Amino acid sequence: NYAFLHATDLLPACDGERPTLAFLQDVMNILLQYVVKSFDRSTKVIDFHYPNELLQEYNWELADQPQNLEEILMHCQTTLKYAIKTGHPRYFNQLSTGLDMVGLAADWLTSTANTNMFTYEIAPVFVLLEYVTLKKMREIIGWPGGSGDGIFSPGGAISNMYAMMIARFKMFPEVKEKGMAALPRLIAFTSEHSHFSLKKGAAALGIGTDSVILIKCDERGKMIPSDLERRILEAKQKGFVPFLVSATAGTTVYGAFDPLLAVADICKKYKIWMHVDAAWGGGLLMSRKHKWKLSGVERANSVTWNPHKMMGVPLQCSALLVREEGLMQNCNQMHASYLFQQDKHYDLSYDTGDKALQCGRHVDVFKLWLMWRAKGTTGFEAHVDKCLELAEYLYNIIKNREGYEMVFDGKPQHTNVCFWYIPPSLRTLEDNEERMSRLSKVAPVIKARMMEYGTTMVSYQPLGDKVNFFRMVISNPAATHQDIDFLIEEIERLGQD
Amino acid sequence: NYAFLHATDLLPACDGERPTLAFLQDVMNILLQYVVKSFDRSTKVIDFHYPNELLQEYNWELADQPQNLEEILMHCQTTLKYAIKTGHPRYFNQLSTGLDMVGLAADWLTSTANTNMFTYEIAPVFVLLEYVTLKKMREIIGWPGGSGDGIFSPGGAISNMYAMMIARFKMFPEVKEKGMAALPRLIAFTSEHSHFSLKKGAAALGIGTDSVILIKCDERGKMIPSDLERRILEAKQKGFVPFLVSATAGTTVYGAFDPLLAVADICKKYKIWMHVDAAWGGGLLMSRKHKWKLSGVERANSVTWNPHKMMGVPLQCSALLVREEGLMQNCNQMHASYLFQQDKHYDLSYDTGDKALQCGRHVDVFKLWLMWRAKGTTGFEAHVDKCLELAEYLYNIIKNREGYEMVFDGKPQHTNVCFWYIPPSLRTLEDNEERMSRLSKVAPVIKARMMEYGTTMVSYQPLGDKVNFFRMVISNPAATHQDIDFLIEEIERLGQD
Amino acid sequence: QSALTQPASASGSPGQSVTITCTGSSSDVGGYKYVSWYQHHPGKAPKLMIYEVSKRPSGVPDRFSGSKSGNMASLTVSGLQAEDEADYYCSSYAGSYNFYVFGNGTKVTVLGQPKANPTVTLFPPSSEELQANKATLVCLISDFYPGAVTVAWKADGSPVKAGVETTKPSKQSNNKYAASSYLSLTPEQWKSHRSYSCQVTHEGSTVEKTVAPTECS
Amino acid sequence: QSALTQPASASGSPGQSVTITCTGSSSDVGGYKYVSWYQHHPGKAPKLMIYEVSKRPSGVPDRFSGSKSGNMASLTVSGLQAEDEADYYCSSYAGSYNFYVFGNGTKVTVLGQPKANPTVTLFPPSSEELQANKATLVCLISDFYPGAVTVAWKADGSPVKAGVETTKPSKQSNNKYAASSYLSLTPEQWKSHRSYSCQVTHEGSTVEKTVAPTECS
Amino acid sequence: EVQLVESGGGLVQPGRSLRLSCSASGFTFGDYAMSWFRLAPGKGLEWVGLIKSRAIDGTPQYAASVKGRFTISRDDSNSIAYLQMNSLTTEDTAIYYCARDFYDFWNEFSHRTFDFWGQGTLVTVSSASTKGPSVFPLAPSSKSTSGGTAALGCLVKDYFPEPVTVSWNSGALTSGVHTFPAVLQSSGLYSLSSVVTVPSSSLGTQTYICNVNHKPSNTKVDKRVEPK
Amino acid sequence: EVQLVESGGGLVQPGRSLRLSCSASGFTFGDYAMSWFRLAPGKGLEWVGLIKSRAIDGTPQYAASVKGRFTISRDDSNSIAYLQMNSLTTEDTAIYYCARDFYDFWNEFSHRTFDFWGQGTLVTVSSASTKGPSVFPLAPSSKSTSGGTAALGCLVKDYFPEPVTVSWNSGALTSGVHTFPAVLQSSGLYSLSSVVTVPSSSLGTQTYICNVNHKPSNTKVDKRVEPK
Repeated sequence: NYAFLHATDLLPACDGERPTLAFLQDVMNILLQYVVKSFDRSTKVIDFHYPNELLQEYNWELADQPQNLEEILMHCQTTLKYAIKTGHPRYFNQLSTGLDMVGLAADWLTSTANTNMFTYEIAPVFVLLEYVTLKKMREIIGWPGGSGDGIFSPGGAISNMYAMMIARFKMFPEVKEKGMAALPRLIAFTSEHSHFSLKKGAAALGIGTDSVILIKCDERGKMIPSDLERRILEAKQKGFVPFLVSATAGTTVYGAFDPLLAVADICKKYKIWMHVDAAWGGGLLMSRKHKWKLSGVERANSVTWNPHKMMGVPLQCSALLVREEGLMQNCNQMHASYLFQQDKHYDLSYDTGDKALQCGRHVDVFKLWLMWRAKGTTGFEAHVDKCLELAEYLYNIIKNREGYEMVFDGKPQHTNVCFWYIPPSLRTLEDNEERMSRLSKVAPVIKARMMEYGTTMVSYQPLGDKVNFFRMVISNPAATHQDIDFLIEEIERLGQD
Repeated sequence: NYAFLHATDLLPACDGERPTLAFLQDVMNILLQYVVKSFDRSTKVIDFHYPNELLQEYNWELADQPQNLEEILMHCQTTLKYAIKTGHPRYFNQLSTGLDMVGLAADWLTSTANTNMFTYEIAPVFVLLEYVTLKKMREIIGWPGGSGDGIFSPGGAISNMYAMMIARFKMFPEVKEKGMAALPRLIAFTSEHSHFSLKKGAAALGIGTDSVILIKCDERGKMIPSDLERRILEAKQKGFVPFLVSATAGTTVYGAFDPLLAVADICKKYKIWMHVDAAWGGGLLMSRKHKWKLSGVERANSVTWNPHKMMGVPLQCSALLVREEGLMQNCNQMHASYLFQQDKHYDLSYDTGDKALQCGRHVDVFKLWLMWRAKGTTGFEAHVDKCLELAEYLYNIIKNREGYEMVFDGKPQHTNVCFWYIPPSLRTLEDNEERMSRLSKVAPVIKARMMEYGTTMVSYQPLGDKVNFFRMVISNPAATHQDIDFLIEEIERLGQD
Repeated sequence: QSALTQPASASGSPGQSVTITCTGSSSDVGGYKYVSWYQHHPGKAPKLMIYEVSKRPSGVPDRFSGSKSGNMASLTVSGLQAEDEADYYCSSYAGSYNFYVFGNGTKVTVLGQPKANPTVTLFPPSSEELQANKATLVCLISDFYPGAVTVAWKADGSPVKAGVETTKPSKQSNNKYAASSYLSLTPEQWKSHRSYSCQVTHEGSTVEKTVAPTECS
Repeated sequence: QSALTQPASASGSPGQSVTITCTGSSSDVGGYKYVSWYQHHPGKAPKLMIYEVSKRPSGVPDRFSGSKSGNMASLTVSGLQAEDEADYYCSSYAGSYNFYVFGNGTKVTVLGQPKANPTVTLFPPSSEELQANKATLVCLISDFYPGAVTVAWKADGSPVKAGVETTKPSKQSNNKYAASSYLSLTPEQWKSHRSYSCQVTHEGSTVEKTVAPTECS
Repeated sequence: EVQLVESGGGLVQPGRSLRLSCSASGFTFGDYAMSWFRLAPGKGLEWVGLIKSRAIDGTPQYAASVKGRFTISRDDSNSIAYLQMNSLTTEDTAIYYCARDFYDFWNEFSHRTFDFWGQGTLVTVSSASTKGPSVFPLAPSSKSTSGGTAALGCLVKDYFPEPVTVSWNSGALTSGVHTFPAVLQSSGLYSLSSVVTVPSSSLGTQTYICNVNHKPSNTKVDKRVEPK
Repeated sequence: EVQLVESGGGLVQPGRSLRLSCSASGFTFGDYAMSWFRLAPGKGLEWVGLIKSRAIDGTPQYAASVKGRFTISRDDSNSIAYLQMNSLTTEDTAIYYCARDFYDFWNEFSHRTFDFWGQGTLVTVSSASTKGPSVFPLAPSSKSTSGGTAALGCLVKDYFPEPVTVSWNSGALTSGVHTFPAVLQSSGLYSLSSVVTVPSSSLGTQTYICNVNHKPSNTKVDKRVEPK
């Protein structure tokens, strides 16, 4: 067969069916083996290879003629060999680590259905799924009866940019016609530990990073009210316009919670739009045991929530929930007499018009909806609580051991364990102020050893003036107590002497 | 049995493997049964359902308790039943139509491999595949040996924004810190028939719609050079700054080709960045029979190409190709450090991750690359040449058959046939202007009856002055002569007396 | 939609100054600095007087002055002349959905003072009308200045808001300073109320004309 | 890297004027309006004279003037005074990647007259050095005017640019107007050339000092 | 200078289609925005629609009310804009004015202030033709209730098309008479009235007549008879 | 008002680490950007690094040369900035200056112009190990070839640390003698020289001496003997 066959003879051709069935089964049979192997603890996550070597090894060149199907099956198999085993239990490198079975199956159906949420006519069910899902998310927030506006966005960075654009357009719409140059200086407020997406948005949207003011954070990791009120006072005195205050519920570096209720009264006092970033915070909303941390969310105007990090959903699903109805269409849409014409087969009230900068977007809702059906709110609560338990387990160990120093004040957040590790030989030396010299190199050396033996993966970073620390994050469903105990032992075994 | 089984009983449970191995296969059976049945002419193109009917017909509400697997299989089946099949031969309602098997299988592999192309460290092969594919694409344009910069973008609208952002940053770097208020008035130039996304980008990025000049077109949709050069002179005289000229190759309504040679010599003359929007014209770049159509493309500074529109690639895949190396990194980074250098093992030259606004990146390359292997340039040429043969045939029939009138002068440019059809009763009324009243209603009535019957679906639109006309597009891979003949007869048979 | 609130009439004497108000909403006058004022002479083309809060166009003298604060704009005509007698309209940009909005306009008349109190005279329906099956009560409000008048109909002490109209000022000098007000009823509706009153309000005072009851209360 | 091109020295007499140039590239001086000029007097902190092409800061005299055109900026000192004798550095923003860039610097000297002819004296290697296996040629340039002086070494009419340095001026005594230039060689390298010359170029004229060839034609 | 001239007005039946033209002069028309406004009799100004500069975009904007039955159009080659009105209602009766943007078309403050208004053109949409004028007397309801002077009147109703001609004592009275401008009362009743003031001594003893003429019909003569 | 005082300088061996402090006064330090510059003797100013306001960013930016071996730091509580230098090269020899941004943190033109320059602190980096001053005579090759006058000299080399004290004929001459500025000659040769002018006929029969003293070592005496 495949050695003399080509893409041409498959579907939509008349002859297509029997070869196409065989080919798609053969492809799936490789994926099925990859999955079961990838989830096992004995399967090594990566063997590291420089860009140049990995290229030179194999034919990646782009053919003028059609290649024969046998080769195409091998190209799949060879790629799946070389590619990372991302099912692994001891793999904590990224915030959205791991894969879920029903989500995987759903994301295959998503792509197979092969349509976009540009209009109701071309994607009927999927548009209706977006409505119910976003409505239910607004209910979980605290907004009455799931009331308000919403869009599914391809990752947090784009949600933040859309939210900033809306927050501007709500003060002055005239940006659309005349641009940011024809308006007063728009001042925005944000935490000292904030993620880079806000900087990127500010540059993109033409407001600039200098117009974004950074307010100081306490020992624990949260935005100080005095400095916040002072910056608003300074701005509003000097003839500048405070328009956006971005409050960070679960900072991506540290897991830290700004005081939403407190900030909300300040927002109300100075008439300022309230953005709540919960992109690494969202999961916590599910757990009725622990929900008290997020009190004040009910006041917020625009909320960025990521399901993909927190609920397990296949990658780059971000949800932007906006309190006031109608804003997104008017903000982003030119007029417009093609999509939003009133002579349609259905009345225009069900639209679902042009609500983003991007024109048309894929039916990404289905996976999250099907997962929410399959796992439920109770399953999401279970997961979050089990992660918080594991963090408290890990804490109790590192609390009662030499050479482990927490970066933020008191016990875990949230599930972030931000720590420095001190090698045996370094532990015995008095503070003479230059000890950072030795400390900086530790995390790189440990990272090399960890990856080279493939035994676990933890994230390492320096942040401002603070030298290289470990950011251990429990978001993996297959992690256990044994793996934590192993990790603590392994770090000592590598770090010595 | 799937009464007794839940998604929590699947992997990574210790009994998980066996039900997991079953469930994925049973889902895949439903997907194959959906796939094969799509590519038949006997099956109706559309069956129409209002919002509220579907919401009472089926439970779409989201769950608190976990729901057993048989319900989840029903949810999948039910969704695929009600959803519109986008593979169909007689479906010309949207520019995106059709579905190739190798792209499907690749996008399934992608969703299983489950990684982020923002760095080489977790997406090894995929980063190399991006490089080689984009190098070959830059070669094909006319830039020496595939040198230049390039990014995979989710859609043309976002590609226009990236291009406009780079164009701005090239002339004035300051925008990042300073914002739009600081800088001289940026003026942009574009064709009068140009797509609304370019206008949306202008609003979004803080530049404003007013400062984006439409220059007037002829009968064919092609931009007048004299008015362009004069408006550039006028602008630059008044102390404004011409930065961007966005010239169109294959306009999305008429299929029109701007004079690239003229614009290129204007770009030299007044030192202006050249954007060639070839999103709906890009397919022709493969062919060596018809290459003369794209004359001037070799001197362009930034090129937009959409493979998903023009080579049949499963949805979301736009490529922005930029002539000068390094620009995208410099443009989009918001610190010098930036955590991919210098500690990390991999070289700067291929990663180079922080070169886009988004903070994770989809693996949109793999589908396109595996299709380009399996079909080749020769397949892409043959596809295009066959589509152009059908368009030649179609025009030759309808023009010389009674009661057809064209929206623009001469042969389709292009496979876009923009036409009016005149019902028998109307045909005698040669009289100026009054006949507009009936004519403006014909295209709605025909579209309504077409959707009711489910026999063939063709797009309609008004464009500015031009009252509601039929827009026949031939991007469907499963098109053949018989459908064209059927559609011509169907329009006359329905559109009477 | 929104219409900007302007007083219907204003007046002053030659060489004096006068100021006119235009009170909008937060979605128009309060939301933007783009407030314009037009001058309109009867049967002619509108003329721009003020743009951008307080700026004049070429060929309008420097005694017309504009200003605004919050939700309310003001036009001030200093150094009044006879020819300054016109309708003055205010307008604002009001966002994409409404686009523009206008006021109800203000008639400025140059002479001022309560020069002449109105003389009111009432006429009851004729025999010819009652036979036809209609009843018209006609009220004439003669020779009065300022030109502004608020006239109301009362049947047996109750206000009547139905089936009425009053004719607007025209070119003629004697019909500029007089008003006619017609109330139309049916016979078996007119018979039910014994007493009909026509009361007018003007800058000087109030003046009421009536027909007294034909039975004892 | 980009270093902005500045003339080494410039001069004038009291009550006249002098203008200093700072020529960059199209990507620094030609590209941005953020161009500064500093004044530096020995033993004292740098002082901002001009910022943003032509703006002065608080309490700098209103006769220092800034200007620019294309890829070249200018500082112009009108009504020249004695205390204006200093080093003048120019600097530009160079975009985000390189941030700032600076010039070479310009020495302004207040006199503007070639008062005296320099006295040049050359000295062959010391006997003690030659025994050690070293050779140092010393050239002393006394009493030069008004400002800077440029000295070069030629062995048998060929330029020697290696193993040499000249002593930078300082405020004390006549060390402003006296310079030493030392050339260091080895004996079996120094013996190869017949004749050693120390030639100087200065504002007033030209002055050349040498030791004549061992063999004469 | 800049001059805008509107034409096309007149009396038109309801449900019909009608085109108003606006011919511009004094500027390079194809690069300039043009806007339509409407002034309704005895009420304010309203915006109807706007068509933009083709440099800026050129797409026409309309008001909610008239959307899908009014259409604004251009002929840039002859410097002339059009407003096409389809399916006219009697409530569409108004004077329609043409207006030019105040600022130059490239300018930042473009599309915000309008000037150079035309004379406007009147559009009247028919209330339907009917029989000649009905004349009614307005005179005292009881004997000698008057002071030093007495006032008589004629009320004329139930006419259309307009206008009517009123005469007192066969053209004798050019003084002591007041004829009011025509008004429109409920149910499509056009209505005019005239008063005559005479001495109280004369009343009942001297013949006074009102004469009304309407040229598309017949003339009427009405006598003031004794109050007693 | 604003005053910056830098400290921590001195003579340091290459490869060793050194910390410079900059103590601010006259402004509220925590709201302002701080920038480090370096002045090498007669080689102009160079940028070292920049740390921004914590209200606007707060992360340090460095120059190519010093990247990953110099480190800039703050103590906002005591209005004091630091530059830590690790693994010094001889090419890092300079006077190091502290500087304040010209504009306030809210301002559009912030982070683009620097002012309020400190006094600076000298950092010299040296691997010299030479012992005591070596004095060399500079006198004519043969008698009476210089005309009416003759100039003699003493050349002082090898001295470390800087400098030396030179006197002619046991401190009899501070007038008519010129001692030239100290400078570094190729391969660690710190170098000074002094001249004395005498009559041409005085040579041989009159003795002229140069006396040189060097504080961490011992004194030297050199005589001009007849050039036979």
